[PDB]
Amino acid sequence: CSTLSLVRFLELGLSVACVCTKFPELSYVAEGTIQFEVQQPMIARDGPH
Amino acid sequence: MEVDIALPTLSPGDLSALQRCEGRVVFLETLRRHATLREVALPCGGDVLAAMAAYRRRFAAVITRVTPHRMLATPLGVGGRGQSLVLQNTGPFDLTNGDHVCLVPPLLGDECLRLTSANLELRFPMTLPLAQARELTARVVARAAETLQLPPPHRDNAEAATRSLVLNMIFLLNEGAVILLSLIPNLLTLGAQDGYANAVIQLGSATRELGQLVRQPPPPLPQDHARRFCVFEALEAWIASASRLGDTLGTRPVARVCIFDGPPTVPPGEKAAVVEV
Amino acid sequence: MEVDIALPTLSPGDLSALQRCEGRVVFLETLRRHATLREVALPCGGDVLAAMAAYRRRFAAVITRVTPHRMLATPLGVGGRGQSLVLQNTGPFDLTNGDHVCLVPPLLGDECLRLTSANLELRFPMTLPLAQARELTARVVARAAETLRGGAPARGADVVFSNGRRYQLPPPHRDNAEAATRSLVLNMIFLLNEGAVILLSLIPNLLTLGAQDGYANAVIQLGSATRELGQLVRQPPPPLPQDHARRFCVFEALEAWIASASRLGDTLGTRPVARVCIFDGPPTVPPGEKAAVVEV
Amino acid sequence: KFFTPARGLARLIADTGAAASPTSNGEYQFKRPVGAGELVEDP
Amino acid sequence: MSVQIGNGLLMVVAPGTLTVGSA
Amino acid sequence: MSVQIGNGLLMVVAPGTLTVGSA
Amino acid sequence: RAPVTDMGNLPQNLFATRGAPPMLDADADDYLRRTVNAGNRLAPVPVFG
Amino acid sequence: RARLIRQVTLADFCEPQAERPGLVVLALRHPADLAGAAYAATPPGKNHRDLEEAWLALDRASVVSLNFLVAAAENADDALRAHVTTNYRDRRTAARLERFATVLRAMIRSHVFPHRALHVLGGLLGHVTQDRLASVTCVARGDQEAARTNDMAARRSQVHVPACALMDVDRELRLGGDDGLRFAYLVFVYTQRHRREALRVHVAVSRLPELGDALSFLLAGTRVDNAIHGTDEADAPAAPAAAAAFPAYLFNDPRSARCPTGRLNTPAAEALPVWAPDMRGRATRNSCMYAAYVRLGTVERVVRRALPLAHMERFTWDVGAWEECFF
Repeated sequence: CSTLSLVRFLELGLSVACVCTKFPELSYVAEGTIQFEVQQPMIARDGPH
Repeated sequence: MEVDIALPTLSPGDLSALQRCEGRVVFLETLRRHATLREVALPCGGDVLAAMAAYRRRFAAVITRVTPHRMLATPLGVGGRGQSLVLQNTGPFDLTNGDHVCLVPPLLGDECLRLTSANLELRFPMTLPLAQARELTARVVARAAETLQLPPPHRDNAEAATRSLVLNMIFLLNEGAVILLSLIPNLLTLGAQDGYANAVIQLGSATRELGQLVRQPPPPLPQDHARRFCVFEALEAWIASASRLGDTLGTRPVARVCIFDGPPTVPPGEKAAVVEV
Repeated sequence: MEVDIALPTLSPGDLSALQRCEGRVVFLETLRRHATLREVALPCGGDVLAAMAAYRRRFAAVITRVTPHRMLATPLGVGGRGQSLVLQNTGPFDLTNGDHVCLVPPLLGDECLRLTSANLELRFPMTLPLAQARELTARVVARAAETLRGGAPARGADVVFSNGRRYQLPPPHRDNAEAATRSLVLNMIFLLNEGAVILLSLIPNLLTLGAQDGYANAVIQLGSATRELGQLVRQPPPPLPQDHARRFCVFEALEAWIASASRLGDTLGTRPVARVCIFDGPPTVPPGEKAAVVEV
Repeated sequence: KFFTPARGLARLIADTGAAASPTSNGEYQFKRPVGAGELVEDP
Repeated sequence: MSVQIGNGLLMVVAPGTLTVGSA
Repeated sequence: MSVQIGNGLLMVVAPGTLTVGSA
Repeated sequence: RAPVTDMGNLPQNLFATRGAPPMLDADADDYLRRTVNAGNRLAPVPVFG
Repeated sequence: RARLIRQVTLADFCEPQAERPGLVVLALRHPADLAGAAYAATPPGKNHRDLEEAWLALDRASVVSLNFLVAAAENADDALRAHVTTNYRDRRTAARLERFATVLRAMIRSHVFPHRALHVLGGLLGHVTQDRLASVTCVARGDQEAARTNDMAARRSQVHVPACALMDVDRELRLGGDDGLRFAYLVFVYTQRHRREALRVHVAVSRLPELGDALSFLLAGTRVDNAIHGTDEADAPAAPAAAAAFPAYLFNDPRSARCPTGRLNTPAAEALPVWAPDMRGRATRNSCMYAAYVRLGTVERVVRRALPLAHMERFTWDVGAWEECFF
């Protein structure tokens, strides 16, 4: 009789891709979001500009 | 769910007599959890056809316990398909295992549970085997239609019975029906060649007296008799409308008697287990 | 409420043919916890009308796991909470999800299971959807009535459509289809004939009325309130001195016909026994497979 | 997809690679099934 | 590592008898 | 004559939560 | 990896569509239906659906 | 507890994300056998392939929400049409509703009635959808709120019926009764006038276990104008021959011509009277069909509250068989 070969996602090197995290009351949540704020460095142009 | 039919004060000389009612059914009018005894009540005997017409618009319920204060019950069929209960035979015939039961009004009257204290009396309807209540109802409606151990008819609501019968009988006449009628001679000549066929046709079959009196020519082909066929339509109408003929005249079956350990048959006036259907 | 059946010593191999019949119904007699195989068995070629009459004097029961010793069975009618149970479909054409099923004998070419060594045979009735069950018997009795009068051979009416495909309706009298179904055909055609002629005797001038107004007027006035000419039904002539050879009281024939029509209509099924409620499976089950059904 | 005339260019570049295949696998190039569709890439 | 939450399920299906008798 | 072996079944379906989470 | 679908030829049969009004000589329509479907893998079947 | 049904299908007619749970769904027959049975079922005189065409004009898809079907009938309040049109996500939807209307109107014309084409399931509660492919789940027995929806805002549900179609009976018929436990019936109303016909839907509640005479009186005008205009397009012959009068005077005649069995081919028996029952074009039963109903279950209460709706109260699903209403 054979045996299973259990695999865990963590020991797989692929895990570095995603930041897994637990969220017990996930079933209570409607459409969640996240935010972002970015600036842009600016060059001090001259003369005919 | 359980119906609670409250009782007024009764005579101790009659409360005890009413305690002898543990398997008889009663006919409510609405299914509220509470009710009163003054409500479920019918006068003395009369107009058996009126009564059986009354036993179709009002769903029934069987009583289970009679305490000096309340009287429980159980709605016969409102959602139940196997709700096992008990009810006693109160008809003239016996009942064996398996066969369905039907409720028919009390015949000849004189079976009225008189309650002089509450001044109100009841008529617990009897329970018959199906195939025999069929004969009873058929006989009653035939004798009622005759009016253009027997109670006299009324001629007032008997016309409702005659109408309900003649409507279903008339709607049997389809253009294919005459195609099936065009073989009465061809049927009779087959009946006399085999014993089973001859036994199928009865003696006063009222058609065997037609096969020797009248002749009919070949039947004219109906309109567009080259696409469809009327024999099959006729026979489907027949079976679909005959599978419920007795129901719209008599009373639908409500329960079938089952017995696990007791003797096969139950004699009259004895409680019997039953499952509702 | 489960019951087993005692199995006699049949053979190797044949026991396997039986275990491959693990979902079909068999009709017990009395709900007792011990019944034998010899009890639940009928001649495998018999009168379909008598079989239909027997199918009501008994309790249905579906066969659960079979084992060399016994085979359990669950009855249908009695019970509580409507516990589900697997049921093997044995109808000609398949049935889909959510439709009422009914029991009829093997009307067409029979398929008996025959145990050689035990010397007993079993009958397993078909399981049809309600509508088509009402329809197939009409189809076969129409075929018998057509071959009765020697008319045109066939117009291709021996086909039934159901869920895409179309069934062939095998030719009659292959095994005994002509014989097993004869009494039914006769009892039906004779009864319709009788009812029609009684009607016509009770009201004389029906057919001779207006084929587009008078007939319609009679029907609409009957269905509505009770004008009915008053007594539209004409008083039939009084009968003979009741001992003659030609006495004919139409009303006794009327009561006899009401009785016979009712008693026939009872022994026709047309009352659902279960209701398929498949879940976690194909929405349609082909013939010869097992569907999870819920008893009504 | 050449005659129907049905913002940001980055959306166009990203869409290529997320397209649903408009073809079945029934050994004949048929209309896409209503069930599902594997992801294909096309320029 | 084998005993009683399916042997859980298993014993005490017990405190359910009505599954009422009433429609 | 009505209470708890189907009201048996009924209450304590309770001691079954894993129905494990693992294949 | 290998080409999954054939690179062969398979002429499209337009007679598999709907939405074109028929030719007013039914005989000519049937003659076309007969001369085009005779030898095309894309010939339809007279099935209902 | 209650037991459920799951049926994967196409997002054609019932669209379980567009409506919230708690509304009855119907199962639609495979159309092939309908189109076939027409060939033998449409009456004389009428067309015998028009249902074929009507179906082909609408091109498996199996379920149909009552909320959708009620819109494609005569009776409807235009608010619900607007809701179905602008609230369903789906493409080409109004056109499909129109085609479905034409389908049902063809069905009644061809005497294959839709009640023989729509079995009724319970009220849906859940669904998972791919792109244009759904798997609805509805109750089948027991009471509705024994279920468990994955909404997490309202775990349990109720039963919602478009109040435009809900026709009460008792308060209508004035039985003087008192509201207790009442049944629930889904009824169809046919009307037959060639090329000018329609279908009316209703949802009826009452204490009446047997509809029968109740609908026969409720729909009196429909039965009246259906029995007379129904035989149309059928060639009836000229005035019926006097030989059609079935002779009754001859039953208990002691002296009359008689013939024993076994001599009926062409003997010297020509002296028997002729009688030709001749029925060609009169009103058959399928000609006088006007309504059909089917029992749904039992109900406590109905309250109206919002598009108008009608919330049920403690609905217990118990589906019954279909019923004809012709007499």
